[PDB]
Amino acid sequence: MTLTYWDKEKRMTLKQMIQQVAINEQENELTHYVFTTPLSMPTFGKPMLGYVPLNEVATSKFFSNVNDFDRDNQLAMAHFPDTTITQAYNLTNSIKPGDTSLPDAEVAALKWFWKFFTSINLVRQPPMDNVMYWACQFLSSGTSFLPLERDVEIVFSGFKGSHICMFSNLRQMNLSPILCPYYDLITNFKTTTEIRAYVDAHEELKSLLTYLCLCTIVGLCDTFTETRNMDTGEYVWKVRDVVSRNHTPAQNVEKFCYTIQNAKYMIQLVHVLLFPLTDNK
Amino acid sequence: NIINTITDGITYANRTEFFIRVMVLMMMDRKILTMEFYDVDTSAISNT
Amino acid sequence: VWGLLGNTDSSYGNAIGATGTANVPTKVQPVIPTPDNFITPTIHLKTS
Amino acid sequence: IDAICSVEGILLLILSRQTTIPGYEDELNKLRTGISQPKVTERQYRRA
Amino acid sequence: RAIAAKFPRFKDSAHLNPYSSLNIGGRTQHSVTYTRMYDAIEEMFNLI
Repeated sequence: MTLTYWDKEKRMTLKQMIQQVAINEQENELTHYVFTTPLSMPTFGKPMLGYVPLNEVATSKFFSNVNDFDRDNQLAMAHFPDTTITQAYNLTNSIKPGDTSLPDAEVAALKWFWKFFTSINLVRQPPMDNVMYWACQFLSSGTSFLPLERDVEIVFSGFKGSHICMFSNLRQMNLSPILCPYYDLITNFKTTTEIRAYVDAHEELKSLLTYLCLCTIVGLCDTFTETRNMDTGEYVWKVRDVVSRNHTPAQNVEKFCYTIQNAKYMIQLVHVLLFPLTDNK
Repeated sequence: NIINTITDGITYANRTEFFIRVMVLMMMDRKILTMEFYDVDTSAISNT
Repeated sequence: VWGLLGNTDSSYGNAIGATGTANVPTKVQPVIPTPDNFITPTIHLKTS
Repeated sequence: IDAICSVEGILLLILSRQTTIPGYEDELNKLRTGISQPKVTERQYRRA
Repeated sequence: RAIAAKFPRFKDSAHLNPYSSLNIGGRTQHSVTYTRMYDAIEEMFNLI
């Protein structure tokens, strides 16, 4: 229902989340970092009006490392609180064919989120070691957010190995009418306790953002190796010591040749979607 | 003759250089498709 | 050895077109002699 | 200079078995099954 | 091969074929002598 993770063979994202292993190692990095208000830094006086999509070509254009065509302010129609959204999640300022808009709370949440995503290379985002720390923190300890006290390695086994196709069936995946109620909870001033209860309960978005933080770290790490078990079509690929040996994005053109500004996009992403779990400002 | 080979036949090297040529073609060949259209009826047509 | 390593044209190279001049290859296999042409000299030597 | 660099790259792709691209890695073991490394050397490289 | 042709030589005779082969099952391997000579040259130039 989220998306059938494709490999030439279907999936349900749940097999593909219980498919991996996150196993820890030595050298306790007693280096507990701290979160930060995610620096929305929105501004420009030149928008793109009209029907801007907000679900699928949106997420693909933004996080699939597709063409780096300057990908600019086009989301600037996230200020101006009087815009509207049409159920296909087209953000507009003029609903043409008598088509209907969403209720309010939904609109508030969605605009909040993309507003956070507006203008990157003017955003002053924090260095990446810390965001790797938070990501592994979440996907290791769970929603409790205890510091790591160790270091972690990730390993995948048996895929008809196509981590490029992992990034792809990401490119084909919708998220807005999945994470809407979550940011809705964060809009009307609930609290960490109840939203943790929420994320524990619903568990549809839990698997999703697990996968998402996972993909961003495997796309931005450089201690990565892959292998094919040459008796079957099955790749095992590992990423070792994720948080200690990584300080900048990657360019090894053997794993996922990742550009820059889309990388700062991705770190803004994980920042702004792990934000509401944690403690005060 | 892009890949010398010790044989007089139609060996694999044929397939290989064939790959090379079409690959370097597709490296080039930046084209844009443009075209006009007719306009026909739709009620007097069997297929939908 | 210096002279050899420098100005050698090996019948092997230009066979697969590895050290030919202005063309490559010739695709003809390096010949090693035939059991004829040596029975007679060998027996000639032993009888001597 | 980008043109000469791309030329050198694409040529580097079909030789030098010790390099892949992030993905397929198998149709390469379909393509380069014609070169028969390591019989390839300069004379051949320049022709390519 | 000789000793079965009633040619003359002592018992348990041998030789030192100074080089290896290339065709082991059809693979055309890396011609060990080249690796030998190459590391020789490289070491010697490091020394000079």
